[PDB]
Amino acid sequence: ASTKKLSECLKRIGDELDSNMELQRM
Amino acid sequence: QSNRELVVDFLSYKLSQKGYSWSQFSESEAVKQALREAGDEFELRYRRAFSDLTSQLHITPGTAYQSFEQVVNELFRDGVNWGRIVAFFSFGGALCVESVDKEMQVLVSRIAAWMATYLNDHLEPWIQENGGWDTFVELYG
Repeated sequence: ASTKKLSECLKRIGDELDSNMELQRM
Repeated sequence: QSNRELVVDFLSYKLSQKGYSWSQFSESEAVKQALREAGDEFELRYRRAFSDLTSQLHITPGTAYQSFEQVVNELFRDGVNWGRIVAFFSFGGALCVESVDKEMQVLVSRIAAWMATYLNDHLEPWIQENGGWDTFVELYG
């Protein structure tokens, strides 16, 4: 349950970073 | 193979940033540099989250691997992207650093090994299907 919160956090952050690097690519 | 070297490179870098030496626990250069830099950016923009990343895992040598495995499976359960890969390396880094802080030095080499194996079996297929690492360097370098 503490492993879920961490990876949920990890997923949220990485997806955002990845979002931005996509906006730049345009 | 070069995946193992990637893993050791990033982990060395993160360990070196906290005054620890990899040596105490054991082109393609454009890929390393980019990964180092992406990881730095990650840790900066999410400094708060990262200050206390792995505390709540209560890492021990007995539970280490299972904590690691649970986190990585969840992280990639519904797919891969480059940012999630970066989260993966950054996660691995936090894990190593905590090990040493907590005087669980033995874990560093194991963690390195786990990441290397996870990378080879679970991520590299996506990576090739998505341009290889040279694409990463293009997008994140």
